[PDB]
Amino acid sequence: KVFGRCELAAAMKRHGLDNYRGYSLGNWVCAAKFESNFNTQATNRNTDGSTDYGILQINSRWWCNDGRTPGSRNLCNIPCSALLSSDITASVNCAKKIVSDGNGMNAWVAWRNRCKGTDVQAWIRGCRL
Ligand SMILES: [N]
Ligand SMILES: [N]
Ligand SMILES: [Pt+2]
Ligand SMILES: [Pt+2]
Ligand SMILES: [Pt+2]
Repeated sequence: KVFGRCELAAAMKRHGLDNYRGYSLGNWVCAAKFESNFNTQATNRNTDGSTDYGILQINSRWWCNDGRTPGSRNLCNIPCSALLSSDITASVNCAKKIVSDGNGMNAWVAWRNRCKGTDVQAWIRGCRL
């Protein structure tokens, strides 16, 4: 599923991401835009052989099992394919564990490089949430 901007903001609000560990909804919408272009199906292979999955590009190195990432962990205890559903529940639940692990949203390279310290409120402008 390719979400619209306000459609995803509404879904992320429903699943408890608004102000989750102090990160406004605009931060999460910004992160999703630059990680996946709002596409639940997005996959990208990393240089270390791990792959990033779904709307928030959750990495097999630490968070999910994709059956082809040697010596990695599965800290969200999910198959990485669960992260590609039109339903964002698995991605949200796993993102809450990630953002809570001490590094906050710095885990998301696209957030650090394109969202951090910008006017993220612009990402929810006009949205009926
Ligand atoms: N949702
Ligand atoms: N969720
Ligand atoms: Pt839709
Ligand atoms: Pt939902
Ligand atoms: Pt939920």
